[PDB]
Amino acid sequence: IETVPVKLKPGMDGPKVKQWPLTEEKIKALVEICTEMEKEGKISKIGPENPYNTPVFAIKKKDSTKWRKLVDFRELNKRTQDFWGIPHPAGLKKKKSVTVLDVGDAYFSVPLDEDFRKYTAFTIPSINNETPGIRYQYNVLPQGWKGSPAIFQSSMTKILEPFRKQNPDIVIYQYMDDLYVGSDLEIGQHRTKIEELRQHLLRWGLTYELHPDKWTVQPIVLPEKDSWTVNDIQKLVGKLNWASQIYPGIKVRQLCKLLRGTKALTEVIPLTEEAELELAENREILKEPVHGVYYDPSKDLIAEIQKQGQGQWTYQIYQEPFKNLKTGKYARMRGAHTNDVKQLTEAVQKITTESIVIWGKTPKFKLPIQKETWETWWTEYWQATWIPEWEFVNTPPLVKLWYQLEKEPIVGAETF
Amino acid sequence: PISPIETVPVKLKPGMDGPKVKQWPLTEEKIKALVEICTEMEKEGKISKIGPENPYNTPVFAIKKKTKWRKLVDFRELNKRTQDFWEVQLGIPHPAGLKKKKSVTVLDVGDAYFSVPLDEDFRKYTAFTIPSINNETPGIRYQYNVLPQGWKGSPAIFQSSMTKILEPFRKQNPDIVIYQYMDDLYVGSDLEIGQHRTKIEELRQHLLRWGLTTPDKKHQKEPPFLWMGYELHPDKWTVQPIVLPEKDSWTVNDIQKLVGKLNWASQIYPGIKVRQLCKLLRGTKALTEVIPLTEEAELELAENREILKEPVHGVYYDPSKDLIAEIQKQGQGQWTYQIYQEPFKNLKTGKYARMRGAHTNDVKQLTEAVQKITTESIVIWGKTPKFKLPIQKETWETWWTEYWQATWIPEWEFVNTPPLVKLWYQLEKEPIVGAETFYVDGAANRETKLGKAGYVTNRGRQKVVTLTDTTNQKTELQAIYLALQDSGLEVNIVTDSQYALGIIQAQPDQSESELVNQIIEQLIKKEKVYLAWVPAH
Ligand SMILES: CCOCn1c(SC2CCCCC2)c(C(C)C)c(=O)[nH]c1=O
Repeated sequence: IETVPVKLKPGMDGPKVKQWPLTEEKIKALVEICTEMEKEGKISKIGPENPYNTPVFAIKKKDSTKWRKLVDFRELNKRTQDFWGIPHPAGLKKKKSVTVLDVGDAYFSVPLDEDFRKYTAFTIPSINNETPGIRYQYNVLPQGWKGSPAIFQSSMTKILEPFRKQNPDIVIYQYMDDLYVGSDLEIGQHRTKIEELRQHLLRWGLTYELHPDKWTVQPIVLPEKDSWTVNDIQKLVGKLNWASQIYPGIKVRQLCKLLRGTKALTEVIPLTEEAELELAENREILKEPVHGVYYDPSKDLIAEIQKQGQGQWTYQIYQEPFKNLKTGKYARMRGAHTNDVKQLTEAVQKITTESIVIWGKTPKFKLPIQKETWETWWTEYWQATWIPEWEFVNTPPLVKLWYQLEKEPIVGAETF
Repeated sequence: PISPIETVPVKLKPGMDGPKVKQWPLTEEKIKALVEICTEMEKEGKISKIGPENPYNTPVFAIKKKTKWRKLVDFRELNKRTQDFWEVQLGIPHPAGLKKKKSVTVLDVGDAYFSVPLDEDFRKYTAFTIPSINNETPGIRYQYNVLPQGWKGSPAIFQSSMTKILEPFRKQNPDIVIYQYMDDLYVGSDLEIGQHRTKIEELRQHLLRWGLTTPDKKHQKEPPFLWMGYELHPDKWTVQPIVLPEKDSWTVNDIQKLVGKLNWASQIYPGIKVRQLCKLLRGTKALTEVIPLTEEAELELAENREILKEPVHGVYYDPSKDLIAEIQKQGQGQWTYQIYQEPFKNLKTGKYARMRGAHTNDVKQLTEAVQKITTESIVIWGKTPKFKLPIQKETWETWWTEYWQATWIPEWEFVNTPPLVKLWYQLEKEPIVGAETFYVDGAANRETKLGKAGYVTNRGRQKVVTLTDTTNQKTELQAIYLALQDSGLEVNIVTDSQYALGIIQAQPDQSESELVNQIIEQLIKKEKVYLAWVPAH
């Protein structure tokens, strides 16, 4: 149809991000994909008078070997005017089960305003720089751009409506290039309905198993011992101490009493009836999340991750210090046993999706990894069309120690 | 010899305006020259005689080379008022990534900068003036029709044009690799030399088609090609000879150049040293200051001349073969590596300047060396090398498995080539039964910097020391130091030191503090140590 005029935020100029280095096999794929797009006219080569540039890369689509192009418009999105999309269906997070669909191909058939196109410039690198980069530029709505799903809102509600209305019980929420669907139906009943809608999306040209109901936020479980040692108490007291930044009614007072003096770190200490209760009060306090925590849209979402070693990782989603909106743990996936990076990135995505699911926005990550280490290998295990912001940090020792106490199931979710 | 090539739409920067700086005056001797030169270009089509309609202008000068008068137009201003382009290749190829070719012919497309047309709409900002004998009546007015030399857009635009043109040839001759660089095109192949030659000629002719005039036989470059300090031969590469001048008087500058060139050499030649020479720069008061070379220095500078007399050679990239990378810890913080496909035939070698930080360990540094290498390889060979590392897998597994930070090493293998990297020590998982227990503490007036530090053990031992000109961290750390000295091979130390907490997590083996270093030396010397952190007050 016609191109709706898009413009940057007042004063912002186009992105000029450098292209990170790409592997040979990755470059090969993008060259194919791109010459294809060129033919199909979605993109067309560009000159040097175009100074902008967004990084591109290639990922793997599930079940197939066929590569998928992925452009990182994080920078372009950021500088793009706002269209104030769809509000958040508070009911999504409630549904028993949710499924995600890749409908980024949809935009391919929609023209992009000609004046904006320049800002979509991207380059394909070349081994050892023996060939100048292959500069392209978009003509249609690009996948990964926030502007895309927006402009394609009418055209989407339209094609969705007859299903939403047909099935008013199921919830459909759209984010970036993805579609989040969640029903309470039985597994069989659910999946088929997805296929039903699928064929429906298929009717125009478009083709993860979540369960928000179980996303419980776990509690901190303090130790418990027959006899206690100076060390055991010394440790405990430090954690409770730190933790009182959250629950102020927490006390170490009495415990610190029976910790005065200078005795063997391994010597057993008798617990005074006062320490007993103090510790019991503390358990009662930690029995639940701190009161008064509510999500505030006007503020960014923050997600911190701590490496607990052995493949275990803890994370906290918050907007205010100690005022977490959600916390959790994450164990690596069968096949990441020697790759820290992989686990980290596998988790980032999971947490991001949940963020989306629950608030409809990706959180800002604080990754316990070195810039160079991450930037060099995450694209290798990335599998979402969207990309979350991030910063690299040094895990305060204690923060790790505290959440390391996160209550774990008796045996866990029993899959008979 | 101009061109039937499309021009690129060039605009100025955000609402600025074409330069308008007056024409530097010149002598009759310099004017005659420019008029000469200009009249030729005027006909060669490069520039066009204009008039007063042009409100813009730029300074033109006259400089002779080694004695004909050549001209120079100063575009600094325009260049400033010129939009931006996409960097015209700032990443050049590294010899370690070239494939060997049966042939490599280099075509010169020099004057080509003056061969491609300019944006007809832009040509006015290029206007310049040829003065008249000392500020007389106005001079001769011109403006560039082709890409002007020294202009901001020229490099970017030239390379783009040359790409469109080479599009076809390349699409039609897959078995041929061309490398665009400034005025050169290094074209290589694996076809039989006759075939090669024929194709080359085909290229030259295709170029001639777009007005890109054919070079000469005189100006033809031949192997070995000199590239970023290297000599590129058809079958191998070598290093451009590097000579250290012999002098009786060495100035600061001379010692810095020497150090400069020497450092770059540490990358290809094994054994290079500059420590003693580097002492020569202490308290230096002026670049020209004469510093007498110490015996250690003269010796060092000596061995070096000899090392540099070594014929280090290398090989080219063979896609069919593995990419191996072997690393050596040449010392704390210092590392060396060599990327090879087949034993002893290196593609690339390298070293990493003593990475000195605030606090890490060898394994961590090992990892960093590895990544810098991997990033390097990806750019050069579009793939990562299999790693041969001087560290057992148990050591790695032990470290990485529990380290607080995410880290990784791609596929790799062990190679027992001392010195190997290891964990100098490992804080115990649990307090030590039997071992003594120190309850250390350090206190200092942050302002009077007067402090004390000591400990008291569950066993009676106690000490205290007064320290002047000290900080709280030190005292505390000192508290820890003594505990480590005055203790046996198994100690349990408790502290309310926030730093000692970072040490418990990172368990460094090197840092910015001699003090922390001292603690480490003691930590290492111990048989069993359990650090414990407890809240202060
Ligand atoms: C005569 C050998 O020239 C080095 N060389 C070369 S020429 C080399 C010349 C210096 C700049 C980078 C390219 C090529 C190509 C690019 C022609 C090659 O594929 N392989 C090589 O070994």
